[PDB]
Amino acid sequence: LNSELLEEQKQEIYEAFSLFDMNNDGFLDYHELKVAMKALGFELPKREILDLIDEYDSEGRHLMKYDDFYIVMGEKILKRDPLDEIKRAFQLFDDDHTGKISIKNLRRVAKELGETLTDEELRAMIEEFDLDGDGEINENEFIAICTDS
Amino acid sequence: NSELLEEQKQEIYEAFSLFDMNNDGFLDYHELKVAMKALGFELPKREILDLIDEYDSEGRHLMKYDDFYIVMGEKILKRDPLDEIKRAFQLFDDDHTGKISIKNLRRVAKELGETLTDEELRAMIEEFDLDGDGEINENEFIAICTDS
Amino acid sequence: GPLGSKLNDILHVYEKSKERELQSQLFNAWRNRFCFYTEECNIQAISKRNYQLEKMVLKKFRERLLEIVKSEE
Repeated sequence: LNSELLEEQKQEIYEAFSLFDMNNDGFLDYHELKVAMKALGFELPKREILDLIDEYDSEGRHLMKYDDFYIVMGEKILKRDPLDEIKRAFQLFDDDHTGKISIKNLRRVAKELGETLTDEELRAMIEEFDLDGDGEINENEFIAICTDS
Repeated sequence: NSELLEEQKQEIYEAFSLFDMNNDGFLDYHELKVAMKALGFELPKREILDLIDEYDSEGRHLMKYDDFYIVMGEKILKRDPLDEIKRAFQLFDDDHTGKISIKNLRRVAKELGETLTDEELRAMIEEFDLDGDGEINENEFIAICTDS
Repeated sequence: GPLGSKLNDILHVYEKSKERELQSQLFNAWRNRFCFYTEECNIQAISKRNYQLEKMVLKKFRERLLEIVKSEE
């Protein structure tokens, strides 16, 4: 089970909110909130954001209190399917959008992370997890790397 | 099946146990590769994957212990006994002198917990060393390891 | 301005650093499982092989020692 927010998660909520409280008053307006949710992966159409604001507002201002943000984002975070993150990551490896992570892709990632890996090391990293044998890593293969079963 | 030594049954069981990380009934591709490596078998990737498919009548892409036993059984029985002697020779000849020295022997014994006395080692060199060098070369080693 | 609203720029910088930490994390996981199977487990596998082969040979020694003792009376 996972009924509660872990520490990284509570931290993510705080940081995201902090980024957009521009007058530093523990409240976000509609425009600030729109991007705060985008940051967390929770993009909503204009009217749904507004409907959300109206739902947690006692005194008529298009503002959202941090304490409320924390609750709403909190339940959205708990419902997060960890697989979405894996698949999103796959896109980021696959620069050129071929549906596969090739050695040139992986070399770019390594270099970007500042790692120093010889092409043999990179070739061997693919080889061990390349199941169909085409010398590259497809989406399902990547998911298998980032899993336990 | 019922023509394997007890050692070999035990050998197959241990290799599998070593790489069963979930302690569930099965191994995946990666665990299988090293499992076979532990029994001395090194197949190409395609082969191992083909081998999983033949026995994965379930679609899970894992390999059952029951099936592992049968297929490793047959492979083990098909081991050339002489290659095993020779591979083992190299393990004893740590320093690659081409002869198994008295210290080579005493070293292995330590590793396996075993202990073998001076008397045992002379009774061994007396019986089998034909050069006179007081050591055991590969041919002498084969004579020891083969039944006669 | 030329990189959007101040608000929208803040967002960009944030997403980028996140994308980077995602690539870094998962690259590291990839590399870890790679070393698990090709280094850690390989050494275990070679050890089990070599150990059993040695066992096999010492069982042979034992047997012959008997035969030598049995060789006289």
